[PDB]
Amino acid sequence: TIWYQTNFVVPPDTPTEANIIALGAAQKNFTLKLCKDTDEI
Amino acid sequence: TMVGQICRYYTQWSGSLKVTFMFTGSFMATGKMLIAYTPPGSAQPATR
Amino acid sequence: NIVLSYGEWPEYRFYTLSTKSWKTESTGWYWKFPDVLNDTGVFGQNAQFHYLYRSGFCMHVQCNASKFHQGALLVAAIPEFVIAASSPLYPDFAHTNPGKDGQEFRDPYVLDAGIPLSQALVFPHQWINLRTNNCATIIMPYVNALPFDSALNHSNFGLVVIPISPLKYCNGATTEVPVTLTIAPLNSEFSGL
Amino acid sequence: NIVLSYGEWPEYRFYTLSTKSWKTESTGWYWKFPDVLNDTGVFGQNAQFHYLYRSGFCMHVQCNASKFHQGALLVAAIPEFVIAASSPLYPDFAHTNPGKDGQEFRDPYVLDAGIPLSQALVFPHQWINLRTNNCATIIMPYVNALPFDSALNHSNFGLVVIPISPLKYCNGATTEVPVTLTIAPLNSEFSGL
Amino acid sequence: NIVLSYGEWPEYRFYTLSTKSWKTESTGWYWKFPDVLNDTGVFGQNAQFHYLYRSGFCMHVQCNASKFHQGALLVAAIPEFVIAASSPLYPDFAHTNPGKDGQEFRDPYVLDAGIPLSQALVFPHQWINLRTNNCATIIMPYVNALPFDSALNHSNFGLVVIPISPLKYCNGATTEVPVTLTIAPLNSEFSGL
Amino acid sequence: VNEASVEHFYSRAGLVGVVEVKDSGTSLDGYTVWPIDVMGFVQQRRKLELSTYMRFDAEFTFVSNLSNSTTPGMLLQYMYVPPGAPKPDGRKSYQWQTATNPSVFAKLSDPPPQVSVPFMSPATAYQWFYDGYPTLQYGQCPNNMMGHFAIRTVSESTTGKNVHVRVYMRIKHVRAWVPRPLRSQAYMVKNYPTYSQTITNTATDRASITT
Repeated sequence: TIWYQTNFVVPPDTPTEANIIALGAAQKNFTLKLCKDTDEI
Repeated sequence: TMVGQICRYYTQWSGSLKVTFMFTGSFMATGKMLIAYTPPGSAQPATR
Repeated sequence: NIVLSYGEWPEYRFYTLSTKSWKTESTGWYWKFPDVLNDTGVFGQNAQFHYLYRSGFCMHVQCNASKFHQGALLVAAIPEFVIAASSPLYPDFAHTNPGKDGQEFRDPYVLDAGIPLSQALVFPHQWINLRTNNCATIIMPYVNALPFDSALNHSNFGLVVIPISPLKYCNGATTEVPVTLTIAPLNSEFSGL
Repeated sequence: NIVLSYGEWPEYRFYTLSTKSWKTESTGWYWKFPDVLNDTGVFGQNAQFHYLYRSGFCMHVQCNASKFHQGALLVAAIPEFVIAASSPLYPDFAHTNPGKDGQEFRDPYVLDAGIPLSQALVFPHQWINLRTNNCATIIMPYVNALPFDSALNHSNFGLVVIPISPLKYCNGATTEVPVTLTIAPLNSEFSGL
Repeated sequence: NIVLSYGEWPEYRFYTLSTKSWKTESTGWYWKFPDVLNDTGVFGQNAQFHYLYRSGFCMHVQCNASKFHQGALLVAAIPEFVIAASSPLYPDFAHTNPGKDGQEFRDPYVLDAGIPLSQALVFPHQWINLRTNNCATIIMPYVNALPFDSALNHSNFGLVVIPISPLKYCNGATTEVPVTLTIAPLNSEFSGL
Repeated sequence: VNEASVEHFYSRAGLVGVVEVKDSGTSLDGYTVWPIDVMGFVQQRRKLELSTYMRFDAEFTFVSNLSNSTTPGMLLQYMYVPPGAPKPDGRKSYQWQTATNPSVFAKLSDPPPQVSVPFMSPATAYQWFYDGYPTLQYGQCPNNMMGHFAIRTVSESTTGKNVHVRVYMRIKHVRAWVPRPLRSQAYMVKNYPTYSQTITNTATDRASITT
């Protein structure tokens, strides 16, 4: 969960809305087991 | 994600994950955020 | 840089309190604490259950503002800070133990103690000058006449933040400037469960 | 810093292409090349006359914008990048060989390959985040199933620049942000004049 | 003397539960636990908050009776002890998690598992023979298929006390004999707060 | 150098209290009980409040005379009731005979009596600023009280003359701790900080900032 703390502070003549992109990945110790057929296709 | 597309080929995955955030706003903008994580058993927080 | 109150280290996790908005018209705040953490966290349950405690603190004030904002703050740590009740007598319990959300000064000039603010620089202090720096840090050792005392009854010191020079900005800038506080207990002890 | 595609150096002058204007509403571009340099320069005449060639590239994307502009770009180098023709079938030759002036994506989301853009980070890539940095650099070794191939027929890889987070500015700022590209052939070879 | 279950020490304070009265007509009791301590003490709050735990136990049954009383008890520790529901089907939740006050057997003969009580001596056990000795002590290592598991959902083992030979006394003696239980967690661990 | 020092800044004898036994008039009592208070006067209250904590020994001197300044020989008892002991009800009360209350018998014709009172507090040092409730009670620490002095003329019944006493205390072996500002606002109530609603300015006014 991402919470606003304080507030988004901007000078004059600066755009008031911004964005955040999130990047997920596995770690070094991640492992995969058995097998299956994807339901995506 | 790529990690979530290959996990659909297998039945069971186990391990630890990673998440990264990039703030895209202006160079002049200043603020602060709070990023929290909850264990699998607990319900999510209702207040910061 | 770090300010070490009275040259003593408090020898024998971080709690982020909610943010204050500093508007051009605001008169300042005081947190007066062992107390701020009594009702929050795992430190707050120790303070209820044990009958005696000894703890030092480390407290960090931080201010997020742009280069077009201007102003200044005085940040002081005052031991045995006692509130006075201005005549037309006793201060209410909301004023003498403000809680985790702090209290706002009625009279910033006398600090509600009757003592002048000009001389408040005799206590451990920092300046936040929005052009020079955004942060102030103070480490406070345990000062008391006794080796141990009670967490609920007695308040060792206050923390006081006065906007000495008012906040100004040109039209279009964000009206209020967030001021946030972070408290890490150092070297806390307890007894008498 | 420099990005070295697939950890290989392309072992066995600078061409500045015209500038693109990145407006708040633009959907991105792809140059898809051995090809961009076929019609320009002394490299472009070698590519016509010789019957086989092997070459690696080094390509540099740069973005001129102020501190009041904001946005982000993903810069990727994708081998064997094949264009698809959305139904209501074949892509036109303008789309499959855009030339030195590049082509603009119809669908930025699927990259017109049918593959998702979320996973385009599996290819060699950089980010241009207008607050962090203005430039991205990628060195691409020669990847092919064969040691040599034809310059006119076959395109080894594409270069793709997608504005992931749209461009925003306050009134009075320059409406478009110039995006320019620089290609230096590394370790090129030719045969069969 | 001490009984060490399965020859293992549980390597990786005392809780006194309320007293049971053993009357001549009573059929026995079972405490079935990680569970007895879930709702009591500081161990009981850890079991709520953490998502995984691993713990062994040491449990002590003691019986206060004179030299004119006679009787015998079998004291056993049975792993994965599962309750069955006798037909004219499922056991109620009061029976499958009796709590800190235990539950009283409906059928002492089959132990409500369908298995005979004659062969219950295959589990770690002690005898209390009121002429020979008043106490029984059992140390139980952690037995599970997994290294960690949940405290609320899963019950590692039960503790079962059956009065095999009924209590007899002459007129004037105290009618009931107090039976008390003491549990000390050994080598407990927790994770996932 | 040594003339400004915490040892030398709290030094010389000063007038703590002025009491009267006054048995002549409609008040026939012939005794008085005076609680030991160092802050009875506002100017010595302000100097002691430059420090939060202090630890010191006391020196008490009793200058006594009749109303016309004449000091005829007559016998007075100066007792000392330490903190936690009951105070005399009357001139003949049995609480003047208690062996644990130190007392001094000195005539009015003698030099002024003087005695020394050791540091009496359970805490390591007296604290003039206390924050929090000990048990109206806000900021009130019971540990500070030093006791009483009960004074009477030793007589069977009703001598008809009034005796005026002046008490001079001298701080000794003084140690001070964390410094504190000097009060700008005027005091109102005895025990508390409370100050009037009309804020008076520290620096005096001038016409304009130029001069």
